[PDB]
Amino acid sequence: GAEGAERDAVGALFEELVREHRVTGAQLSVYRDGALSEYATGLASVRTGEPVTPRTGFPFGSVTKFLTAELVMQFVCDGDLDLDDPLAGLLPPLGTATVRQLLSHTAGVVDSIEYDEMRGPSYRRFAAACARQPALFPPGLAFSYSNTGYCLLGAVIEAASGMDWWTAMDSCLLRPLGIEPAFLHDPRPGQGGAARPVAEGHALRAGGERAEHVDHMASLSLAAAGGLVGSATDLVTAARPHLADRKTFAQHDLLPEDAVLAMRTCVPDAEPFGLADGWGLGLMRHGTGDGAWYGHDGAVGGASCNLRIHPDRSLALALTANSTAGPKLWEALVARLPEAGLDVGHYALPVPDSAPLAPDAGHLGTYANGDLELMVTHDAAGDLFLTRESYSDYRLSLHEDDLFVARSGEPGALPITGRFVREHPAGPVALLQYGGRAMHRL
Repeated sequence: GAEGAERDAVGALFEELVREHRVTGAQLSVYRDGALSEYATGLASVRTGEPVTPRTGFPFGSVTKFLTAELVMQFVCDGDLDLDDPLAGLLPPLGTATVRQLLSHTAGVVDSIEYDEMRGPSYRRFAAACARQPALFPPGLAFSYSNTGYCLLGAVIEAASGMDWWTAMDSCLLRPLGIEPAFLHDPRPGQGGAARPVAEGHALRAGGERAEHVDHMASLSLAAAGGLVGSATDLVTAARPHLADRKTFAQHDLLPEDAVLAMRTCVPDAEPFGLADGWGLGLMRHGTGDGAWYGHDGAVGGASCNLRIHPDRSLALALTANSTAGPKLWEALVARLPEAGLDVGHYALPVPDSAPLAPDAGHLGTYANGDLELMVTHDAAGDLFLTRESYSDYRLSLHEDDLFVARSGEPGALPITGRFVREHPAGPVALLQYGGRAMHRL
């Protein structure tokens, strides 16, 4: 009756919005009321004419972290891996951080580290290279999103099992779920056979009439953080053990209820400022109570991927898209899906109520996350600026609750809403965070 009307409205909504934003191809899968809806449209490649099917694999991007987290949590439940063990005992400063902190981006690892020197399936040499990198702050003091943190989780999985991250991801999680494994880069010889049909990425070029193929360079070492390739339906399947009705899922034993709850349980006193309201083990949270949704986002080149889970309503939905318009399709989907009862949570940055504070000349300094750096400066008039290697200076407004807004001097650049973080109420500024990354005051 009325459920059938809703699935029709969703597919009809998905079709309208894919065309309206001219997405090359997309998949939307919704699990709701115990059953699955699978929508798929458009082109896997514009060059090829090949259509998108539910089999077509899309790059998950950073959505890969939810499966890596799921993989890590499996080893914990078999007792093969300790969520609070220090990394030093697992693989010869960063040695005092924990798997639990890595999962939650609270380990103080920088976001990106050059290891284009990796060639095989082992993450062992990569583990060492992280060690020769200054931490952001001591493990546990603040949220900072880190692809490298999850690449270290690949080394952990490899030392905990005796298999490389690819082999373990395949044999321990993808295979029992029914997911055909595919990767941005697979360094193993492996076996042969027909490869899984994959979607290419696309972006509108100047004067172009439709989005065209775009090449993405993705380093091999990012694999455990972003290298998985699969379908909307695959992501919904991996979400199945997280839902209230998980006893109806035949493979619920694959991820026990206690692990599901842990992945969902957010770290206290470490808000992912500028990305979500909370972060758990491989899931972020948008919203707070009955309105709290969990998931993950990702984008590689001209492709995007979004996953969203509401455990209590036993609802999961995933979107894959293979053009740069994917993100606006996700946004329009979030705003319009309410007209079929699917009110996915939103996250908006705070907008400050108050007037700008007096420019504090103790905020001056250089802040850094790995290679990326920002400078808080002032001019001769004593006004605060944010400088950035190849960008116009931003005007820096300081606000209450240690918030700040940086307005760019070039209108095609985005402004930056972030906050400062102190280690102690009486202490000086030690951190700037925005977009869920921290930057260390040097």
